[PDB]
Amino acid sequence: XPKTSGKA
Amino acid sequence: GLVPRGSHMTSEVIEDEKQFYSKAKTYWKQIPPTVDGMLGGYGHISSIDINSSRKFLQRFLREGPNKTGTSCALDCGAGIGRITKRLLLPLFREVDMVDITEDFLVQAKTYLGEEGKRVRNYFCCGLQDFTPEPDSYDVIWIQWVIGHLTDQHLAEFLRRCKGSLRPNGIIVIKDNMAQEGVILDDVDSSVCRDLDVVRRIICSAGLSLLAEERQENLPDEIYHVYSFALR
Ligand SMILES: Nc1ncnc2c1ncn2[C@@H]1O[C@H](CSCC[C@H](N)C(=O)O)[C@@H](O)[C@H]1O
Repeated sequence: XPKTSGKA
Repeated sequence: GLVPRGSHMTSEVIEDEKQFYSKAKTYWKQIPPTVDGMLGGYGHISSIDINSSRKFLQRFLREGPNKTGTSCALDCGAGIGRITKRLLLPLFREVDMVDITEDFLVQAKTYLGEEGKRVRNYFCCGLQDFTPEPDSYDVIWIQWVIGHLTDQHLAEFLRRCKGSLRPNGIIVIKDNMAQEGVILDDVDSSVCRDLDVVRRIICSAGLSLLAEERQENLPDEIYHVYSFALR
């Protein structure tokens, strides 16, 4: 699924 | 030293291939058979996704002297049929679905309703073990699932897909792309690859790029999403 790329 | 700034292939991030696949299968068994389940909490952007996909795909179906046909499409990693319902069934006379999770294919019969009678085959199979029939599909749609295959399996699967295309047929990959490298999600047991890695795999399958488009209007916090049309 679409999902967070997390911390920058 | 030997440790690079980042990884650029799945063999650098996958410790044990058998466990990579078995953990992923277990993960999906535990997900509710709903649109929000398919989209990992992003059910609210399903329409944004579908509408862009339709515009992307319609160019191949409606334009040019060598139009892509509308006889048969294959939905890969189809889940309950979110894409089959709103994108593919309204455009193709017949659709087949393939997914590793049988309970999603079972739910699909309910989810797809009356129009679901035009879903012909419900293949329960991992893509890594699946051979789409030669000369059979106008469009093979692969969305939000490529991260579940190793590089070797993905390359070979795409090669098998190529042989499955009917004249003027296309494969579409629509999936998460990492800004850089190859990133492991150890919760769902999948990877996210950057554009270069994906381009390399496409090339290795003997496929040519017809279009490449970044999905607009998605949530700010998520990986970028790209569509590739191939044949
Ligand atoms: N190795 C594999 N082979 C085939 N399907 C797989 C797979 N690993 C995970 N899947 C399936 O991939 C799907 C990801 S959820 C996305 C579903 C659909 N593509 C959509 O966008 O709505 C799940 O249905 C899961 O069962």
